[PDB]
Amino acid sequence: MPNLLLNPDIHGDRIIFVCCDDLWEHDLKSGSTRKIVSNLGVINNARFFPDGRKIAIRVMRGSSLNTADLYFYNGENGEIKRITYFSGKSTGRRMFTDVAGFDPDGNLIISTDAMQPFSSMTCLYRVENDGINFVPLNLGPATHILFADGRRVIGRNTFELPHWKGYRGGTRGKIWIEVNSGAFKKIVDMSTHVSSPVIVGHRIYFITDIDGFGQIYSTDLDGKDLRKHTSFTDYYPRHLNTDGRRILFSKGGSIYIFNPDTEKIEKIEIGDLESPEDRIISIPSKFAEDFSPLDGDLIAFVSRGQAFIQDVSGTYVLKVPEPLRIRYVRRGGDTKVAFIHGTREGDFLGIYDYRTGKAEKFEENLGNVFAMGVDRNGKFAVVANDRFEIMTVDLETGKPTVIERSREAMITDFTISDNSRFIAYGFPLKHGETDGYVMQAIHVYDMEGRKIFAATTENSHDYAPAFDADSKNLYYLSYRSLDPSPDRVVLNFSFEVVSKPFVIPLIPGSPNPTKLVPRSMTSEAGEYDLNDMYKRSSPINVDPGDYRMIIPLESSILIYSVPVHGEFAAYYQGAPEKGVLLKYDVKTRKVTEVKNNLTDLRLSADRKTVMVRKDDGKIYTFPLEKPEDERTVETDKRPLVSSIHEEFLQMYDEAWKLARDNYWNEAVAKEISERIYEKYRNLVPLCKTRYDLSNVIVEMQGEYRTSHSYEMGGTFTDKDPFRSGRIACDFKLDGDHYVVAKAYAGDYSNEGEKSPIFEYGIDPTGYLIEDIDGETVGAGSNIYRVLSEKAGTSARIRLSGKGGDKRDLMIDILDDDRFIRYRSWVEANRRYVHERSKGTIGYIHIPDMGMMGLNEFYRLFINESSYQGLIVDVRFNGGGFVSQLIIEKLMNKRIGYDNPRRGTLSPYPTNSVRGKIIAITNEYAGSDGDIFSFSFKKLGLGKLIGTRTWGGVVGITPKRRLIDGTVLTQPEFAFWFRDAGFGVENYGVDPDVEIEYAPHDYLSGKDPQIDYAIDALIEELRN
Amino acid sequence: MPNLLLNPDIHGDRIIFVCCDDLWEHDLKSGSTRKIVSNLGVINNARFFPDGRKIAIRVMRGSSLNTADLYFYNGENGEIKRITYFSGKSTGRRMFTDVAGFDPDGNLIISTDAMQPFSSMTCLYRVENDGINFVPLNLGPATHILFADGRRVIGRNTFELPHWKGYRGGTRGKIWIEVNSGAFKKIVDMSTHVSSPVIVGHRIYFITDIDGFGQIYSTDLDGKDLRKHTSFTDYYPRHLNTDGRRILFSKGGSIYIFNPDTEKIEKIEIGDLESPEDRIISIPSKFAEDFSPLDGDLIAFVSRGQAFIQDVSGTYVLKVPEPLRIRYVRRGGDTKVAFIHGTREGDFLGIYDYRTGKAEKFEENLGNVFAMGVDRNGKFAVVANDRFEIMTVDLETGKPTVIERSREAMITDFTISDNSRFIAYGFPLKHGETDGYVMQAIHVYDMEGRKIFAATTENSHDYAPAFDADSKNLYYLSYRSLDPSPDRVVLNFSFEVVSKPFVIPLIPGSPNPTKLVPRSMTSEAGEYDLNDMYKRSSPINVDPGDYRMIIPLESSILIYSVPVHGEFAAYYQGAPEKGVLLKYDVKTRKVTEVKNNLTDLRLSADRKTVMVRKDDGKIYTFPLEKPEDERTVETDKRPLVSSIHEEFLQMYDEAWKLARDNYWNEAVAKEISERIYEKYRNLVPLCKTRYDLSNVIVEMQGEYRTSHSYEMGGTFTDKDPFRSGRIACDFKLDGDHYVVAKAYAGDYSNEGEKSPIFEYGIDPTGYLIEDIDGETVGAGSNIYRVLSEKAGTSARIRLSGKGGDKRDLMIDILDDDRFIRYRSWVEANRRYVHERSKGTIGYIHIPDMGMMGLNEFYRLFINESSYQGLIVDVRFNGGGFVSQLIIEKLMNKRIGYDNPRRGTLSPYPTNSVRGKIIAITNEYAGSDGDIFSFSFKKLGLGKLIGTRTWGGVVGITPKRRLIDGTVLTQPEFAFWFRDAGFGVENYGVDPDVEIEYAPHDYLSGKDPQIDYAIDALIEELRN
Repeated sequence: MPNLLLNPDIHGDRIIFVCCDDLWEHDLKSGSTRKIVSNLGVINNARFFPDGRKIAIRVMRGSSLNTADLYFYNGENGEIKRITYFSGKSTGRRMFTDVAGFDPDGNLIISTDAMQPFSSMTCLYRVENDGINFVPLNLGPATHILFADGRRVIGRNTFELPHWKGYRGGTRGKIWIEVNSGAFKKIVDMSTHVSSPVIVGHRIYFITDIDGFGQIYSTDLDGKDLRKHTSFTDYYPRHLNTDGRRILFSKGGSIYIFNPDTEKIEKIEIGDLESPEDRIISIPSKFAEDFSPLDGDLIAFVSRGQAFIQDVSGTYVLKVPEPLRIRYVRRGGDTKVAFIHGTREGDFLGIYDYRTGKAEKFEENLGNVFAMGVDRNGKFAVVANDRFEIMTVDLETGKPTVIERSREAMITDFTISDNSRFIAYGFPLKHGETDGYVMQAIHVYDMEGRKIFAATTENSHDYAPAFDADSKNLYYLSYRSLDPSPDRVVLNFSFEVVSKPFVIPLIPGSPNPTKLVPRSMTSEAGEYDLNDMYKRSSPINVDPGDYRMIIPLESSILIYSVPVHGEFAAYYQGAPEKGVLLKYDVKTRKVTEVKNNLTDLRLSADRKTVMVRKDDGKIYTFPLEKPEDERTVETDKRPLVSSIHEEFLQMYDEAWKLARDNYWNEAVAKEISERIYEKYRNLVPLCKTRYDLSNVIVEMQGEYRTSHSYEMGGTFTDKDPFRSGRIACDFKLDGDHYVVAKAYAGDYSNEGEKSPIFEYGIDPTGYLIEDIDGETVGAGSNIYRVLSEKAGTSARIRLSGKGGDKRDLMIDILDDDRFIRYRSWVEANRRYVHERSKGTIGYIHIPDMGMMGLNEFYRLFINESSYQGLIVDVRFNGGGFVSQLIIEKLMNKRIGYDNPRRGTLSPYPTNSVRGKIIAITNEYAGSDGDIFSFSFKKLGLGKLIGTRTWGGVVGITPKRRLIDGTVLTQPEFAFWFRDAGFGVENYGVDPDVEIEYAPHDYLSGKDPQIDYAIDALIEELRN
Repeated sequence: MPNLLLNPDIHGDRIIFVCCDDLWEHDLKSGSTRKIVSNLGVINNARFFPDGRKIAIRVMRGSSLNTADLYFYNGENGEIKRITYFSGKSTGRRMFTDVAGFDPDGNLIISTDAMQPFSSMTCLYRVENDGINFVPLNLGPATHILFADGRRVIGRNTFELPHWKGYRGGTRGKIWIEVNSGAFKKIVDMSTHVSSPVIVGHRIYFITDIDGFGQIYSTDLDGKDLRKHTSFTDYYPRHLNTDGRRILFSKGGSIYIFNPDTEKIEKIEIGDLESPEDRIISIPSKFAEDFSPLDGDLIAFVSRGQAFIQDVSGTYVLKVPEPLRIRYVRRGGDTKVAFIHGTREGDFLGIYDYRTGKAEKFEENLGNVFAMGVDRNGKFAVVANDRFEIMTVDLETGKPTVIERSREAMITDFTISDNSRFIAYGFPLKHGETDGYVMQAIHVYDMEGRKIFAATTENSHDYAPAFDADSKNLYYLSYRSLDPSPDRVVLNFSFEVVSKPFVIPLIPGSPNPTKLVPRSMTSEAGEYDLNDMYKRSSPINVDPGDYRMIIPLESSILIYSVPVHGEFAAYYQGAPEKGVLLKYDVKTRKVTEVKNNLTDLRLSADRKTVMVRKDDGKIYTFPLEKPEDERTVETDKRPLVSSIHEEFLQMYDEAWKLARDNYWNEAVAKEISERIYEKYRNLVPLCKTRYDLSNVIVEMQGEYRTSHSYEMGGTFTDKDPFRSGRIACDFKLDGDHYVVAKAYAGDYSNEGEKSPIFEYGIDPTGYLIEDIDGETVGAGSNIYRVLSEKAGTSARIRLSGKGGDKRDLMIDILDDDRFIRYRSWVEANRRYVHERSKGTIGYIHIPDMGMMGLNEFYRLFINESSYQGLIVDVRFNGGGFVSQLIIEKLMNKRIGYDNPRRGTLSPYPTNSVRGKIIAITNEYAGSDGDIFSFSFKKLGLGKLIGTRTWGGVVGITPKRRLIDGTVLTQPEFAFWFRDAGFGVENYGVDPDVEIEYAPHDYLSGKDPQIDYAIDALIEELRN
């Protein structure tokens, strides 16, 4: 049982590498191997100091390794010590805040975006007094820094990119070198991405796949005389490191050595190192999914691929006797439950009787199932898959029978009447093949006659069908009640509350039950007739809102309502959507709130029990008769039991299957998938930690050589995330005291855009921080750490300014202050543009193409659009999908004005730019950022300035998580530009005028891109 | 910075030892050292298997290392694996469930009490299939097992005893050896304790301090030819281990080697090994103590020797600027607080102004302070110390001034009137010096006149004084309302509800305010006169109960009441006492409940705010006006910050100081303390973990060579305790199925005395366990582990018996089943005695002298006391303090009878034994068990059978915990027997008839002690 070895470093005969998230050292001389540091969290990088004594270590924390910081290790005494309390943000693809290199004097230089407004701005800092002080190198963003003959060698974006092999976009690793104690020149800028640079002798060695596969290459300190030193074909090599004589690297889970003076390469022998307990325990609620109420007040729920039948208290628990991957569980009868079992071949319907213990499992493959339901009479089930098919599966035999297939999207919204006769479901459709909107009409399938009827017209979005217990009327919801709501900031309107319920009587001549038409006055007593039933449709007198479900009951109707809310929290913090359960009394037509803070709701078969999930993440259950008597469903009384290796294989196969099933190009997916399966599967058995599996899975994802192949979430550690204490200030260790070097502030009147000290009426800039909470900080006391320990609370800070100016305030200590730095940056550039253009040019920045981008764009757009010129800076734009909505605004051509008796002119359109527009972009703007960039040029809105963009334009829409919560993405939607095809993918967008931002530009404190932008517009504004 | 090394083992040139709770291996040949296993919890023992490849490891879990289990380590692949799921109970002094040795075939033999009714019954088991099965050796309790020339060598109680040096009691380690494939003979039984036995060649080497200090000795396999091989004088040697050629051991934190063939000893060189981060973070609530309400709705609380002023939400927090050991914090004024700072020299009064930040700290030593209060006017404080003095400390200067000194106990119950003029306090007293009861009278000190008056008489217990806001009446409580409550089981009565409140008007001629005497009819308007004020005392018309506090308010009186409850939970589970806050309306005289589930209550200076702690451990605060508006006091918003080394030094000094201050003999304490301080202090800086400090502290505690020097609680790890799944059954691996070998049951009708399977109406004995919760158990499936993971819930168990007898039940899986085993044992012995004496002899067992012993004694006493003879088995009796109450019952001599018209004779006394009594005791009965034993003989109640007892009769009453929760105990009360002095200490009690229970007795399944007891009584019963 060998281990997966990676990320090595070397010094003489000693070699340190990572194994099982812990750091190991190996001695070539004796062949001995030992763990020198562990239990710190997941370690992904370790670097020997010059002397080969101390070791800088990067370690990640937070279940999803969402945070990271650096530690020092002194091999002499075996002392460990945290150096940075920045709590840097990191992701698998971008594992920022790391060791950058070492300076001549032996000092550690780190790369971090912790004090920057943008994550890609990983600026270089010289570490001092072990984290007491940080000195900026001002060389701009960089991943590696080397030193050759007194010359600084800069490596930009030179980290590894296993998730995207053959990458050739604008963010591809490049190398620069100093030529004149401040003058820099780019010396390595190949077609492909260059990573892990090192220097042996007077040559720079790096990795690249310019030839189709990862190999080691080198050039002189001028980028001339290229040479290929390896011919690997099994696994890409990674993480080059050296001591000055030999080069170390990992490959296929092993450590290799390359001697430049011999061009000889050899695998170091390590063998078995650690095999932890395979059987692990987990908290079921942590991975719980799908919670459903059963007869007898029992509960069923899925967690980590396992299923369980239990009482609400969680004292009596039964595990479903079925191997890994149960996706869904559903009431199938008195003591029976149907379930969906997933394997590598696909999804299958299964049944389990928890009273007798029997559990058959059909062999008919249903495809990739995303919805499942069983009729109240336990005769058949209804299933939806990714083939866009809706079908019934005979629970007796297993024979699936397709009812209908949509060609637009999945048919997951359906319901079965209580008499098991009809099936109502939302059927996605389009009027045209290239139509921008997908409509949805409700369809009804009659088991007798086996014919499909149209419950509703196809002009909008109809959903949430529900039959009344008697099976006489079909209720459902629609977004057909168009009525606009005004925007409070921008001249705009949208449909916020246009949801309303409707009903359809299954017997013609029968009226809408909620209309309360006297029975004596209605001559019903007809028979079922679903023909032209959409004509008999009728609404129910309920105020329009945003409804997600309607449950018709005897003398009332329950409705799930979602109040209008912003999308920022849900978009960047996974914040769940808060709903409330309403009750509509049919007789009094009065509405009332039955339960709030809801995030999900399920209803019993007999409509008597209600199961819900609230905003606190907990699951509750209450009788529909007495909602005041709810109980909390306990699931953690019993540990979840599993096998690391069984899960790892399962997860790898699923990741591999998703990558294949969702790749935008099917043909390509066929070859790529089959050609990489076994290769990466062979490494799975060597994995013992989640991080190990990640290394393997991401590498197999890179085989698609396409953008947007990510791995998010998941449980890699149980260590609490690193914390950082922030007050939006920059400290400088001057003498033996810290001085506020800078106090950040954007718009003083906005929320959260300045240092909390401003609230006391003083600008902290220039003051000395005497102490925090009675503890002296300074020369001998790391202010970053002290703040770290007060994050999230208020601490008494003692400040000293000009003269006897002494202050004693209770300061809020933030957990983060990125946004404050960001807005400060924006206002700075905005002030700068106004001053340099003498008040003739506006400025707007767009951070991403998501919700934040929409905020920032309008936040400044409403005040900067009426200058003679306008600069639209989209540098560092993280993408998303709203580029089209913004482009639309910038496309508005001003063609008129409004002349008032009093006041000033009003432009028409209101949302139009007044004059010339100029766009600024860089290699850090990508995806929707790529699309916006290409678009701006394509529509001729103005000139595009900067550097070629990222080049990743194949979008994603994940719809599955691994059994551990992990969310993998697959490039499923290839963007095609008219007159460019898919070309932007793996290339990016070239600016009309290329303006590099070299390292010497940063040293001079000048932004060449913005200056050119200003100068250019000024030149254009002379008419 | 060297580390503390301990508990080593050797095999060739490799040597494994423990450092920082982790396991290390060291190679003598290369001098290399490495950590081979970590993050498992605290490891205290590791043993090499025969081949020198696998390693058996004992690891502890639970914050207080309250649990333990064994693991295997395969150095070949580096595989780790849990072997036992017994979750054995352990304590520092008794670290049970360990490796016992290895058999010739290379099989591991363990010692454990996990399946026994008594913790001392650490029986020997041979491990099989890595924990799948355990085979009993039936050699009785044993710590070590060795093999010499096919002969089994047994070591009883041979573990180390660092907390009791020079121990010579009945439980001292002894060695036995086999002489005839079943016949055993005791061969090493010295005056002192023998530990860590090993065999090199044909000699047994062990440790002992027969000469005054720990040294290594050896004898031949007959116990003859004793030899001393070392002459240490610095630190006792410990943990002997060998490979057959050399002997390994630890001393003063270093590893040594002893070569028997040379008699040469040398320290192995290891040097620095690991120095973790000194600065640690802690959860404040985990170590919180003392919570007090301040002005402005602020809160003050002490935690881990630190103090803090915060708002109830815990968002605004101030740490008091004072070095380690703040014991108490109290409101001193608007924005001032008084505190008690403790150092090695003693306790000091200090003041801190949290508004200005100033914080003076007086230098006058107050002694060991146990109570502190400040007057409402911030002029002076009141303090109580262990010198039994009550005093006032001028908060302006610091000059303490003793008011009065008690010669019985501390004066910690006091109060100060609102006008700061009087001080009322409980004054402990005795009528005679040798009086068995300490009385308590309330005393009042008048600052003007400086005279002390008697508020109450000295005939009982008066407490909880409280002045009314106007300072006109003194309220207090008393246990003077004698009224008996009947016992439901035994003919007995006790005072349960005899607490009643009383008041005393400070102005003679003024009536009891709660009597509602019309003002017009009372001619008050007098002046203060405290003379003979105890004569004017008056009660308030409130039903008697168990009151702990009285708070007089304007038109009502608050009273804290504690419902009558059992003591078992509080005695063995630390369960807190539940109280309720009552309100007594002075006008209507009606009482009502204001708040329940309380465990503690504090009241504001202005009597407007109430702060409480509830049974959930959380702290709450509510206005006295609207108790429905309580808020939870949050304290964990901010991490607690400290330094390992500063705390370790602090804790060691405190432990050392307590050991000196509380030792029963002052003279002795003077010499012992000063002679050991530096010696053990030098090891503290080598400690990096709590377990490290424990090794050092306990060793310094052993220097007192007295019993009852323990170390309990504390936080050693953050690992969850080991769990064990029990169903009160013994499984046997027969073939590839487990069969219930034994199904335990005591009294089927009592609560918790049988296997939960019995509730289904079947005896599981003989059945086969097919599976548990769908999972097959047997040959390839450790049932202990499966159960382990279901503990605390119900699982479906499939059983198979005679023929097609198949059962499927939901069985409760217990977390423990010791009590069930215990009662089963007792009922077995009880049945046995009845059958062997032909129904002429009764039987009773006493497990301890605490609450459990009281239960068990009466549980059988009421049915076994009227036989011709009676056996009182007190074997394994854990001690406590109720021996005197039990001896009293056994002392009752029957001298009469009651003759009824109908029915049978009633004996007088009812609680008398009818005939001859016989006591049984062993070396596992100690302390109060020693006392009971000595007593039985001394009073001539009957003959005493068995083996000499433990020998620890110097009692404890701890009253301080270390800053981490640790509870240390000091032998403070030397028991003196008339005509024996303190002799029993470190010796025990010799039985009239010695009856060894040798290893071959256990092999024959016979209890020689009980048989002799029966036979003896039978012989005595022939008259």
